[PDB]
Amino acid sequence: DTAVLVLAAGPGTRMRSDTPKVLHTLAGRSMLSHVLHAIAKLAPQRLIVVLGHDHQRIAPLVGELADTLGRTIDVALQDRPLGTGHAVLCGLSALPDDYAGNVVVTSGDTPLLDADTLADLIATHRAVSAAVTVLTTTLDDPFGYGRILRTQDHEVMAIVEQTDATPSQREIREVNAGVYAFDIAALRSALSRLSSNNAQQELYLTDVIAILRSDGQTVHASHVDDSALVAGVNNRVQLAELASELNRRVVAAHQLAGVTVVDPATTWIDVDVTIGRDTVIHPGTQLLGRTQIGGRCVVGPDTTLTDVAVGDGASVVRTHGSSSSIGDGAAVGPFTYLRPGTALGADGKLGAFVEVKNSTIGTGTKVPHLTYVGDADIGEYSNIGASSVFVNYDGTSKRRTTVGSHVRTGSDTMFVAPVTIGDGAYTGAGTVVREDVPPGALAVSAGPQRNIENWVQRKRPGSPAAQAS
Amino acid sequence: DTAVLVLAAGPGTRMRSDTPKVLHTLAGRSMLSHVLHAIAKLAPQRLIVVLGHDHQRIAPLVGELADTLGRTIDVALQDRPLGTGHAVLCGLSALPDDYAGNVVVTSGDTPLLDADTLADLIATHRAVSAAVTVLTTTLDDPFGYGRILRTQDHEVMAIVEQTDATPSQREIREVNAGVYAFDIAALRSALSRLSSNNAQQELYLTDVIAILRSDGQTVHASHVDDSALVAGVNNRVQLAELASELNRRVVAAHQLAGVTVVDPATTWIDVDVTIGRDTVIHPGTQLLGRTQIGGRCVVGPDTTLTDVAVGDGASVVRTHGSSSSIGDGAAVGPFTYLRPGTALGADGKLGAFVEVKNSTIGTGTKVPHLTYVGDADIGEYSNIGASSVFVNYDGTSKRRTTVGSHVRTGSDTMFVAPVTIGDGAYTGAGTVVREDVPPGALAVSAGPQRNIENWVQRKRPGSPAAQAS
Amino acid sequence: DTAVLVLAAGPGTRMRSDTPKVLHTLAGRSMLSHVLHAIAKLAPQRLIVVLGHDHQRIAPLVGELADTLGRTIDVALQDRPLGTGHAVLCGLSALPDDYAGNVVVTSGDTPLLDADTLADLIATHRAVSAAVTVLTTTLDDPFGYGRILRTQDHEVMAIVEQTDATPSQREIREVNAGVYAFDIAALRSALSRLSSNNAQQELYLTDVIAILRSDGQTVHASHVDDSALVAGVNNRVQLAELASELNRRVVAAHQLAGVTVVDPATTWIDVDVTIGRDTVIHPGTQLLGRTQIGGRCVVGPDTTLTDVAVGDGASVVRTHGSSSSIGDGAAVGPFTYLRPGTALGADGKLGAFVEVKNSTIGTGTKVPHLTYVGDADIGEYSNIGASSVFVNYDGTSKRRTTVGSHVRTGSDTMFVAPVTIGDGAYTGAGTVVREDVPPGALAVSAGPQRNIENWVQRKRPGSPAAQAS
Ligand SMILES: Nc1ncnc2c1ncn2[C@@H]1O[C@H](COP(=O)(O)OP(=O)(O)OP(=O)(O)O)[C@@H](O)[C@H]1O
Ligand SMILES: Nc1ncnc2c1ncn2[C@@H]1O[C@H](COP(=O)(O)OP(=O)(O)OP(=O)(O)O)[C@@H](O)[C@H]1O
Ligand SMILES: Nc1ncnc2c1ncn2[C@@H]1O[C@H](COP(=O)(O)OP(=O)(O)OP(=O)(O)O)[C@@H](O)[C@H]1O
Ligand SMILES: CC(=O)N[C@H]1[C@@H](OP(=O)(O)O)O[C@H](CO)[C@@H](O)[C@@H]1O
Ligand SMILES: CC(=O)N[C@H]1[C@@H](OP(=O)(O)O)O[C@H](CO)[C@@H](O)[C@@H]1O
Ligand SMILES: CC(=O)N[C@H]1[C@@H](OP(=O)(O)O)O[C@H](CO)[C@@H](O)[C@@H]1O
Ligand SMILES: CC(=O)N[C@H]1[C@@H](OP(=O)(O)O)O[C@H](CO)[C@@H](O)[C@@H]1O
Ligand SMILES: CC(=O)N[C@H]1[C@@H](OP(=O)(O)O)O[C@H](CO)[C@@H](O)[C@@H]1O
Ligand SMILES: CC(=O)N[C@H]1[C@@H](OP(=O)(O)O)O[C@H](CO)[C@@H](O)[C@@H]1O
Ligand SMILES: [Co+2]
Ligand SMILES: [Mg+2]
Ligand SMILES: [Mg+2]
Ligand SMILES: [Mg+2]
Ligand SMILES: [Mg+2]
Ligand SMILES: [Mg+2]
Ligand SMILES: [Mg+2]
Ligand SMILES: [Mg+2]
Ligand SMILES: [Mg+2]
Ligand SMILES: [Mg+2]
Ligand SMILES: [Mg+2]
Repeated sequence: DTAVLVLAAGPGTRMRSDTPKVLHTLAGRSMLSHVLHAIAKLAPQRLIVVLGHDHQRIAPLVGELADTLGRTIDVALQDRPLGTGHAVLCGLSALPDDYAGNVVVTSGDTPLLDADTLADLIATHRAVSAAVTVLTTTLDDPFGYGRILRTQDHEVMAIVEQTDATPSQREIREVNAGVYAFDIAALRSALSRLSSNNAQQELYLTDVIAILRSDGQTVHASHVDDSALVAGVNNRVQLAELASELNRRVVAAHQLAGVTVVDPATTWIDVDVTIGRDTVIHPGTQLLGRTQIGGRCVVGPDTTLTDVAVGDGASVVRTHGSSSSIGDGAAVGPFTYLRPGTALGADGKLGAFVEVKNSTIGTGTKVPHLTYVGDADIGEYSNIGASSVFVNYDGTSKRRTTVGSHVRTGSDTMFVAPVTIGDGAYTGAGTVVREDVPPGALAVSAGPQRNIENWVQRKRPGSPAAQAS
Repeated sequence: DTAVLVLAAGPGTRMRSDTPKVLHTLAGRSMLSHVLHAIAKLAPQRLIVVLGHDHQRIAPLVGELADTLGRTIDVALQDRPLGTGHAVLCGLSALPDDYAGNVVVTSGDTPLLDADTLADLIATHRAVSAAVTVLTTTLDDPFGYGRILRTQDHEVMAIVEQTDATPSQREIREVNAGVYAFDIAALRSALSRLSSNNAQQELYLTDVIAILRSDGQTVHASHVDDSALVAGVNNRVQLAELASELNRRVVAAHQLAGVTVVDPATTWIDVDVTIGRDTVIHPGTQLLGRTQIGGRCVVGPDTTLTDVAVGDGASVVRTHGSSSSIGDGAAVGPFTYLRPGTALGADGKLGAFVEVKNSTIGTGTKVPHLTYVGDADIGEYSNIGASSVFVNYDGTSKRRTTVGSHVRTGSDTMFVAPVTIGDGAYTGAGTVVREDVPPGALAVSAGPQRNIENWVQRKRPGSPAAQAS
Repeated sequence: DTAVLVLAAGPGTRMRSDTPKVLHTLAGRSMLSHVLHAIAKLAPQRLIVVLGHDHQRIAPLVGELADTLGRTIDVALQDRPLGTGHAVLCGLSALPDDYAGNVVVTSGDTPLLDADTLADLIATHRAVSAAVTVLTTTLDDPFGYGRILRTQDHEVMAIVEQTDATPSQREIREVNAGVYAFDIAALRSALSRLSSNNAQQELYLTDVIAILRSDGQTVHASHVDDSALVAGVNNRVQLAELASELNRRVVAAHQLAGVTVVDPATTWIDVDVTIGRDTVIHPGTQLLGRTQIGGRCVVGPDTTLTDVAVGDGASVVRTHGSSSSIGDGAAVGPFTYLRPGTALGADGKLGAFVEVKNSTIGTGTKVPHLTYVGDADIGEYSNIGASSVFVNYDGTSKRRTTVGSHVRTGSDTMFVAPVTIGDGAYTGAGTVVREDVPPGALAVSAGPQRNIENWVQRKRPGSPAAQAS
């Protein structure tokens, strides 16, 4: 029986942001969302989020996650800038006064923390019958972390905060994770005893370690060797460094599952993205949101896809796209812009300097060059000529165009919506299509060529003129 | 006198791929190709590749490399999943029974191994009169390597494999390279004595160390301090990390030779690429295949070139190109797509949102904006207007267009192949060119402008209407 | 009272470049410019630059910086390849013979050196009454640095250069910064006593340490823990590594000030760039020269801006631009090329495959697709149709076009400069505009559509023909 408290009440002033700190994102989720996903997997009996600074902007998102995760998540409000020890006191208020389960506490800015680490914490805590178990780790740069203070017999005595540590204490590289399990009675007693004699004048939760030690209570540290799992974020530098570590691990899981990632350092992959076996991802690529890539694809370089579905054997190169689907064996790129609602069929092709928006494009159809396709349905095995525009917009309103199958439209055709081009139709180079075109018809509008001989000697005497001569 | 065996018979299941593991590439060559290039430089008397899993897909490529490298390379087949010790037994079958040279063994998944390291191994082995010399190194992360076991007098006694090592043995950071030299008689004797009592139930080649030691034979380790040279690849994570290390060294050799690489971490250069002095390469760039860049060029950012030749003093910026040539002093980019068969002359320019395919473009000629050039020959000092298309394709078949020198073609011209435009000709804005245009002629086809006054008050009463008013 | 000497007389042959070494750049400034900016902040009484190899190409830039920094900077010439000790002798010639201030010496290839480090050096030197104070640091890779030699009592005795060090001395990781403060009398005496018995046959300045020690003079080392601040550059590998370290620190200062940088490793920011709070910069981005970005912007990915001003709340995505301004709330990208003289108003939009050059574009105006805008002024709340060209160039000369407010121009319009389009005007799809268009007029020129029925059965019997049928 366990209640988990997430301390998320701090203003995060060190972030220098108007967006609440625990709402900043890495790998496609907020820090608070990462932490709550980890805890929901653990499935504790109670789950309490302590909010404070900006709680009105954050509490609605907690409600949304609770629904997403199918569990209730209680919010307790902290109403004074009085420290993490006070944040826990506020969290305990959302429990019955006679609650008797363990109390696990973690901060909302420890975004890599995982269900396995929390399960091991609770198991260790129960096993040693501790009044408090604290997670620690050891770091090359421990700046801003509480330092773990140990006796000669290597027994934990205290945690001293960065701003309160002597210069020698600062050299201590073993740090507090700020993740703990508590016997609830011992915890309640130690919190009433905290005072604020420290550089912040706050009630530090970390002081409960020395308080419990002094009461002859069992105090256990558990060393997490994989430091990233308990690393915190107090500023944008730390955020980007954990985002990078998280990203290296996401990429590694895909590489172990059969995805060639040429350059993990420049390949950003959000946590929900799936990628099929033998896909190759080239450098400078970000796969974001709920993107799904099939097997044997080629993606990148310099591609960004957000919520894009790509089938098997497709290539998607130097492409910026969102909310779109690319069928099996399709070729997209290089230099292609996909806007929401784009659906390209299997074996289709969207080539260089092409943009598509809210259009359906059939099996085997190709739009290879310098073209805008907006609000259009195109059939199968058609070919749209270079430098064409689906003119959806008449200055005030937008309309659909329908192009059939096996069509071959000429370069520099304008399709002035609404118009329909029937199956197997053609248009000439340079055509402005304003009326329906029957199946098997050729539609044209360009006037005839006239050559004006010796124009250049007459109007440009000197340069093309010489050489004409 | 030396025979070299390359063990390449493993399935590489940890790669999770349908492409045979030793065929995966880094810096433009397969792992197997890297290893064989290194060994061919050494020029041993015999060169034997042991294949096994997927040998039918791999053996043809060995034959091709043998021709490329101008030497014969024998293939021996391993027909049971029975371990590296069995792989060597299979390799020895391709030698005469009375062969008396040294036997050098390396694995096909040690892709940075180099001729110098192998020459030093053989020289050390001869110098100490060893029955076996093994290369070792020391690593921060030795996961999956055999650990080197030494006596108190620092004498090598055994190699223990990752899956067979005690927890304390696993902490050993000195690892087996899997690169060895052998006295052939001692090797044959130790291989007949191997048994398979280990976590894989295989005949481990690494057991020959302890077997030879126990026979009172001289067993020498040689420590290679530069670990990357003997690092192995068993999965895609390791592959990308060695590809990155190899790439850092290729870039460093160019930087030492006089190439400014702004950001080596995002500049990927294949092993055969050459680059001239005082070229500057900007971030996000990959130079691949047999690309050659002259001196005093500017390349990047975000450029990918595969088998592209670029002369001196050229700039090639935000360009995706292959199988093409760019003359001296030419400007390509930003946002330019070069397809095979593109040849741009000296001082030529291919600008933004331009794609060229299978076309020759003369000295000093410029195609600066929003244009597709396909199957065309253009002369010198010509200027192709913005938003033009060389219409090579009539719906079924493709044709050539010829444009001469000192031509000035108008924006929005379509060149409907086959057509010829003579020297110093012009075309008007908006022309569809379907017939030959004489030298010094102006070709036109756009109809005259008509202004329909007060159209907007009549047809859009409200917005542009207000403001017209 | 202090005179600072900057030794910048070496040829930098290890750079392999025709551009003088101290003129190579990082973060938007030459190494020599970084060093002189640092020293000017310190504001010493005298500032002497010793030049030598290529002094005629470098001295003018020293003069320019002197003006920029508002102080006089003397240049002394070194006329023999005779070593850093000789370089200091040459520098001293620019001082009066009875000068009695401290002499600080640093090299022109220590580009991260900062005013604080130099102030601390001078303060330490005065405090210990040293004849010489030398800055040292300790490095993982000390290759090519002088090694610091210390007695058992940890007293500095000598500096030994890389090319002169025994193998054991080479293992020394404590290195010479080549930054010193001197008592002038002691310095003059030690320099006259140098000889050239070393691997370069030069007068090494570093020998003055042992000379002063042997005279019973006070010799102080001051250890700079932050090594990058005193790291040198002798080749392109070192240059790129310090450029990367400098870049990590510039990015970190923006992150601490409130800028989200998703990926500091692929985000390059020059030293003078300013960025507003809550801007997010996506990967693959370089901000260069005097770029200024407002707050709450989105920049990147794959964006390069040089001297571009961007207002608040703007987005600038996959954009290559220079010498341009982007107003508040404007949207630029993806795939957009801005050339000098581009000014986009607030809430304006330049979309995919758009290039603008020397044009002013009013509040709320949009050029969203496949368009070139050159030498044009466009008013407010106008909409330029897809695939249009502002034809500025008639084959010989360039002209301006003026488009008013609330205009709606049709796709595939050519604007043949000089032309004016009045407020609230329209043009039709496919129009070639050669004459002025009154306010509220519709200008057109495309001929009428004709459908040629059954063309395809007749001219392509087979494929679109079948399916027409
Ligand atoms: N405005 C506040 N409202 C509610 N609780 C607060 C507030 N300020 C501080 N606290 C409590 O005190 C603890 C420490 O506060 P502090 O101001 O150091 O927050 P931080 O977010 O950790 O750091 P900073 O804001 O300095 O970057 C917070 O975690 C929170 O529990
Ligand atoms: N299917 C096989 N055919 C031929 N030889 C094999 C086969 N399987 C294994 N072997 C031999 O046994 C050795 C060890 O085999 P193992 O299956 O561990 O191969 P691996 O490629 O090293 O690893 P994995 O396939 O587990 O990633 C291989 O190097 C090879 O010599
Ligand atoms: N051609 C020269 N002109 C003037 N002074 C020189 C010249 N060559 C060397 N010196 C002096 O001798 C010192 C050492 O010279 P060296 O040739 O090692 O220069 P470097 O730039 O440090 O190295 P390298 O050129 O070997 O990369 C230089 O710093 C300079 O003071
Ligand atoms: C008083 C207190 O709770 N301090 C904790 C807490 O610090 P913050 O300054 O609140 O971020 O979280 C750190 C872990 O992220 C931990 O090391 C430290 O001990
Ligand atoms: C070819 C075309 O006319 N596209 C129009 C049209 O683009 P969309 O792709 O629907 O966003 O609507 C825009 C206004 O919503 C206008 O800016 C643009 O010119
Ligand atoms: C039994 C055997 O040969 N094991 C070798 C061999 O391991 P693999 O598991 O086969 O990749 O290659 C490693 C070097 O890449 C070496 O460390 C190890 O000892
Ligand atoms: C300007 C033009 O008409 N280009 C044609 C033409 O492009 P290529 O550059 O030759 O691949 O052939 C294609 C079919 O092979 C067709 O998809 C396209 O529309
Ligand atoms: C004789 C001399 O002055 N050597 C100095 C000097 O070396 P160079 O080889 O001149 O770059 O600068 C180094 C610091 O960048 C310093 O470590 C070394 O001691
Ligand atoms: C639309 C147009 O005609 N642009 C012309 C025009 O481009 P600029 O953007 O001014 O550089 O001048 C160029 C010669 O200076 C010529 O190459 C090009 O074709
Ligand atoms: Co047209
Ligand atoms: Mg505070
Ligand atoms: Mg605080
Ligand atoms: Mg914190
Ligand atoms: Mg196996
Ligand atoms: Mg195995
Ligand atoms: Mg292996
Ligand atoms: Mg020299
Ligand atoms: Mg030298
Ligand atoms: Mg130097
Ligand atoms: Mg057009």
